[PDB]
Amino acid sequence: GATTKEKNISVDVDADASSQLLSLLKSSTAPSDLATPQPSTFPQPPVESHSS
Amino acid sequence: MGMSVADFYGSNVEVLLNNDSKARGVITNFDSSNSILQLRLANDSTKSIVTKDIKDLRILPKNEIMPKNGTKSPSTNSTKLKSAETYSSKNKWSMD
Repeated sequence: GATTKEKNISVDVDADASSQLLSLLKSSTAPSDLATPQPSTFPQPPVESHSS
Repeated sequence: MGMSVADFYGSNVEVLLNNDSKARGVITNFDSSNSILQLRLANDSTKSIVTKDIKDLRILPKNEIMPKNGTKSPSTNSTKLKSAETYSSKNKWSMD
């Protein structure tokens, strides 16, 4: 029906993603780098795949 | 999840530097050892800048960056150079 904004579409461009690019240049960030030390594993395979 | 800069190579983005100056262009490269970013701007000019002078980064909207409009613009409808002997107005088919 009618909406508050005339433009809606879908596309894909979150404002939070822009921070990830500046975050990478600023520091490694990684999964955890602020809370207390905890048992965790960071596997780094030579090749990554989205489908298998 | 998380991606590297290689996915954002060729991306048009704007960057504010430590000196409060702004500059936007389409990325062409980034070197890990020195962190050095080449930007190819749409005015046919290349510019190499070292990322360490970046104070902040942002991706610009696709197309219509300078001009402001409120239309979907499904087709570019551009005819720069290359001209033929046929003329088209609005749409080839109407009420079809």
